[PDB]
Amino acid sequence: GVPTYLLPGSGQFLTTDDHSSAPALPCFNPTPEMHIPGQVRNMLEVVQVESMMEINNTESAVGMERLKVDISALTDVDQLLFNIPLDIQLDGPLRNTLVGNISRYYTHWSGSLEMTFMFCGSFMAAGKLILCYTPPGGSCPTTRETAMLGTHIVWDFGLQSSVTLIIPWISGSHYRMFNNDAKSTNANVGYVTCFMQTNLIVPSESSDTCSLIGFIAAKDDFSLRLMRDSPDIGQLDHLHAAEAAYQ
Amino acid sequence: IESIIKTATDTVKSEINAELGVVPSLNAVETGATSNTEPEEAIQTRTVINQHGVSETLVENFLSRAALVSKRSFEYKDHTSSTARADKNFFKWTINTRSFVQLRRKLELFTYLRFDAEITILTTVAVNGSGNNTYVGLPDLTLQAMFVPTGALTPEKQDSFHWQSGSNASVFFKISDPPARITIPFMCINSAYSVFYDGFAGFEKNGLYGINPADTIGNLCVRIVNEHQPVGFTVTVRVYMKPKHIKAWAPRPPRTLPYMSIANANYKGKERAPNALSAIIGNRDSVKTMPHNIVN
Amino acid sequence: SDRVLQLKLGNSAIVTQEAANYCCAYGEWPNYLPDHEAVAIDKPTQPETATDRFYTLKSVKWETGSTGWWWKLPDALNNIGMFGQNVQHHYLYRSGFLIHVQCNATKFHQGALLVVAIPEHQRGAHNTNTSPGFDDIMKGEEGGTFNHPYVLDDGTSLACATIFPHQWINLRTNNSATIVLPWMNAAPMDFPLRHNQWTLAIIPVVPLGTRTTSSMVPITVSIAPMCCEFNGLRHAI
Amino acid sequence: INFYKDSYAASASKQDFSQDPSKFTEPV
Amino acid sequence: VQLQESGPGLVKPSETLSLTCTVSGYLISNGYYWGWIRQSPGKGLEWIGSIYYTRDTYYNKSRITISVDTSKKQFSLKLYSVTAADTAVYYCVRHEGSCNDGSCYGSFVDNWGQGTLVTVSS
Amino acid sequence: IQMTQSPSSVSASVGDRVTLTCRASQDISSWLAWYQQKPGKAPKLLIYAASSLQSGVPSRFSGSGSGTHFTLTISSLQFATYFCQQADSFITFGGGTK
Repeated sequence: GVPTYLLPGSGQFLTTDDHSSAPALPCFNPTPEMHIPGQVRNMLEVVQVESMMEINNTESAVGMERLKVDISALTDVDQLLFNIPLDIQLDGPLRNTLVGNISRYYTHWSGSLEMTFMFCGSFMAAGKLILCYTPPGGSCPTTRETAMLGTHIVWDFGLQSSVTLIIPWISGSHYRMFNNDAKSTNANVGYVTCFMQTNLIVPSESSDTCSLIGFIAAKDDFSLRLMRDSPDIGQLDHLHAAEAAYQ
Repeated sequence: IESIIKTATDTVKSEINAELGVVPSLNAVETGATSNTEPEEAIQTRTVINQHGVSETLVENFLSRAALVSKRSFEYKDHTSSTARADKNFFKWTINTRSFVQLRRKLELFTYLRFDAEITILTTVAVNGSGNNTYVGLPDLTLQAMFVPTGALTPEKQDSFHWQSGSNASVFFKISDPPARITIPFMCINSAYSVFYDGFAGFEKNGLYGINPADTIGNLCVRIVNEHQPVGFTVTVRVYMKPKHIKAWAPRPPRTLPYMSIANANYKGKERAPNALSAIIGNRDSVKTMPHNIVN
Repeated sequence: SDRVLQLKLGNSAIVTQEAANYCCAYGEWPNYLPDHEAVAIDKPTQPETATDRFYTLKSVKWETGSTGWWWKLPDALNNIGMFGQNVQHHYLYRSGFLIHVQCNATKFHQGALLVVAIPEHQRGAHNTNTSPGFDDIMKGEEGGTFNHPYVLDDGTSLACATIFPHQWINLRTNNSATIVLPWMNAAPMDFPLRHNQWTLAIIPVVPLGTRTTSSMVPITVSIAPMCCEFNGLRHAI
Repeated sequence: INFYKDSYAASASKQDFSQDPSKFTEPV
Repeated sequence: VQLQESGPGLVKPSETLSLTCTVSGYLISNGYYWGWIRQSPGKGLEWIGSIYYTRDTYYNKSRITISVDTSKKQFSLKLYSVTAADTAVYYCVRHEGSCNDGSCYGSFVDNWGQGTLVTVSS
Repeated sequence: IQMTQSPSSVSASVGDRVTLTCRASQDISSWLAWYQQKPGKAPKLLIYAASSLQSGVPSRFSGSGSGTHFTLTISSLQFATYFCQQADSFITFGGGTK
């Protein structure tokens, strides 16, 4: 025989272990693998796909009214349209996205995100917007002069009805963690605001209010770490017809 | 473009750009494509060698974690009274992943899955103080878990002669032992399990929409091989399933509203602002308000 | 250049002035079931240009109270053309389903339709524990309509519906969406009368609007099987 | 470390680093 | 299944209204919220409260403190400060519901038990 | 929700088609159960989900559609208090009889 030593942690069932187990069905031949389109090998392939965000997550907006930001012609210059809290891993406009849903399965994240905004007004409607991103320090800017000081993009509604504001990776550490629905130094991402650069000028036959849908994806730089239990799902009891599975 | 990728991608130094006719920030969402813009083309960047790996987000890392699939207790008493039907020192269970919302919602991010499941049975026992308050001890009971392929006649009782397990895969394990662990192969008539089925099982009109009989792995019967003792016990059996050698196709949106049933994809939605039907994201004051922003 | 597109399938043809660079589902074009993937050892029929010819469903009116519309494939075209005849007379099929959604409106109109194709869109009933029925799921060529398009009528988000093969119809930029689909099934062939491979959903995200006389705005959908083949060959039913 | 005859009983494979994202980011 | 309850019926001036109910056919640790429904002459079939085996305790009036004990396969309630309005029949039920969020839906009383006429006198 | 199950205490002959109606304040879904409390004993669930029968129940009953009206039909009379529970928000047990 071989003299064997039993270490601590023997017999324990670690749900994240990687060992070979006993074949219950011997000499089983699995079905030949055909080619099915759309194979996913990495979950960081599907965070790089744009997905609408609910910037209009208010009470008055119900259903699909929460997925667009109605902008209107204004009579005062330099006017704020909306803002987006960049909380990627806590409840907010970025919670129900693809990057947000996949990210709420992990604790740490890195890399840079891209915000895309499509204009859904008439062809005869013109305008200019400025999308700003201010790094985590300080309050959210309320006037355009203080918001222009961060990385922004000026966007002119033309044939290309979509612009890309990129939120660059600006952090001291390599990663950012969730740690709470909190305002912490190693958790905050900053703010995204939208002001009127000039205005929304629109003729009389076109509709006076023009919506704006925003999308959000991840770059190739994105990364996720320290997988966890997603809080977006949870049960307090057994689902219906679960007892029928035992009979 | 396969392009084996082991870590995240690096950035390069950017300079002042004024070229006209080429616009990287403008794109077309109308086309059903993602913006092909780098961080170099939008802002002025620096050279950054990124050493962040991408292994924790692999699909086999994302899915191969032993999740609870069933939890059922049964009495180890002597069942003389005509009750506790189908649960008299044994139980059966049709293997399904749609019973605990964690593994269910995780597996329902893909349209088709192909994996070799690895089962683990964890058993605990507890004395009954039904007519007393006396703890006499905990016995070393052997259990038998017989894997009956679906559509095959399962044992109707625990004394029945259907437990002899001629060809049925069976396992015996004591409660004091480490949890019993086996592997079920990819036993589907197709090349991948159908997590979602957009059809009816049989040719007859009423055929249980959404349930594919091919997706069902089988039937798991668990009894206590021992004969009953003078006293009664309650045996809780937890089953854990860990997918192995996973292949996944056609990703899907994750489930938002709470699950209603194990059979179907019905929805009701919560009552208040988070995860309701009217409101999926919690409400805020207005579009130009910050839920919690620093003020010093 | 990338806005003028012509699709010639059989004797049918479509010419578009405002296109949006037609997409391919998962970067895949349909094929013909190679010899290694085939399991049914029987000579299939491959009726080309009899099927594979751009059948057009009945238009739907876009309004303000409209939530969305869906058609299941091949359930929508199981009774039209020679495709429907081959589907009836045969037990198995395998097809491609090139899709074209037309929607036109003037330069004073605003709107947006998310034209998405969901594979295996198993939908659930609202506010009940009972499963959907046959006449609830099987609507045929008239299709159905979303009553809760916010959650795509399955509990899963619409915001994340851009993970599926999709296109947009933004009235200011384009007036057509073209999506090419592969077979996309775990089986090499499937019984067409019970199972649906795809589900074309057209959800108006931004509602149609104009301060003009507000004339009727229909939405027309043209389905075209691609590389469709059949096995079986028993009586009609 | 696999000592079983059936190949499906091996441990999990954590070496598939060949992801292609253009299936979804550029579906043309 | 079989639901049998037992307690004091005609003797309860103002003290806690303790009342227990032993479950027979079903294991009380598998689901199926277990609660109390009293058919008072004053109102008629009022629902007192229920509890899940995870000790979830959804209540109606919040002074009842329903509890559970799967060891002896039984659950109890305790009406505090009973004054002549709590004279009822006090059925002991299980009901297939889903209180997954802090509010229940579709809670149908499949098994009912038998009454325990509780009298608040003296 | 307050279920006003009571038009009256209706009396019928043997072999009739007695019909009970249950009105709801809210526009609840098909969440509705009909109970039968024979005098001297506990109630019993006749039909749930507003249209679904039970195991071990006489097949002389039926249910209505969703919403607010919520009728109940007995095809043959061959006697008990019939109750109406909404079970949408909680247990309510609208009082009523036959």
